[PDB]
Amino acid sequence: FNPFNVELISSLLESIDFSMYIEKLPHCQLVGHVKRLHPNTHLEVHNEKFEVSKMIGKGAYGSVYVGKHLKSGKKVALKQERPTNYWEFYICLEIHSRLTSEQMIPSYAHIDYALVGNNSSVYISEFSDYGSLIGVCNKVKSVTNRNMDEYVVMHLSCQMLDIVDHLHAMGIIHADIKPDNFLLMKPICADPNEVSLQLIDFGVSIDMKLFPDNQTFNYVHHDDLFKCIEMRTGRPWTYQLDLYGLVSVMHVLLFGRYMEVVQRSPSTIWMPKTNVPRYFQRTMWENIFRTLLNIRDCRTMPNLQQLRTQLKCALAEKEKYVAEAISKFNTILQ
Repeated sequence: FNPFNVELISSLLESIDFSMYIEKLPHCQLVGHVKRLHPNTHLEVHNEKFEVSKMIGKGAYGSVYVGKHLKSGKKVALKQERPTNYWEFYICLEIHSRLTSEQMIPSYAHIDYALVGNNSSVYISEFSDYGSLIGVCNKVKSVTNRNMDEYVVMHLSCQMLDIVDHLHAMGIIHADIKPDNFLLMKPICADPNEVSLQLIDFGVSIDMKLFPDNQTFNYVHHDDLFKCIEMRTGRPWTYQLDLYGLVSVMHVLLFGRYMEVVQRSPSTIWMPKTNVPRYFQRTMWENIFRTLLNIRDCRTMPNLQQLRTQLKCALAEKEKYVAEAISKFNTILQ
């Protein structure tokens, strides 16, 4: 089964009368034709006017621009895609419909406004002055000429685990977890539990609530870098795809390099090719990587909270150092 299938997606949205729903939402405007986003212009969704300022990214089937909601002063990201990505709007609506935790609401991108044309969509969400984890990771390395501090990475990993855990509890697989898809929304606090990260870009996410209990998938990313362990080994997967993505992000933060996964010869166990330095919290990181990469079946996922506990315990051994490291990290962010 391939859960990214365009015709399946159309079928699913039609099965729940999605168009009839979004036609009623005051923050969604249906239009005939959506203009291509262009720098230094303005855009309206109903009564709300936005400055469209600068290009962030521009691909074959869309672009991202930074702008501002004039009334609020709120800096926004404008994401344009062709053809219209109704599915992304659906996932985001469902996430915010299923949330209960006050703690977790800022942890997921919210589509503030939607302009939906025959040809393309534009989704408006919050812009971060600090950028994605990629941008932060690279800025830190640029300034310090060192990798991100191990304990700062533990703190961020604990947060990412909490965000993914709550997402999976809602029956949603993000399906494209990478350092680009966590934004840092505000500086870190010394308390591992307040979230400063936000997961974004639900454009290819999977809603498990639309499938039977016990549904699995066996679609395989052709690209080997994005192949999760099950895809490499002729096996079904569900939530493992995100847990693989999670490790890949932890790997980039820790090492400044992208993750390559191999079997730990002569075991059948998959681990990153990179050896965790002995002076790191080696046993802990190896536990985390092994647990998240090597899952028996789709019936039971590893306990992500137990992993958070492991990280908190390590953070607790050096409270003074960690506060200093966080302080230094936040200063680099300014």
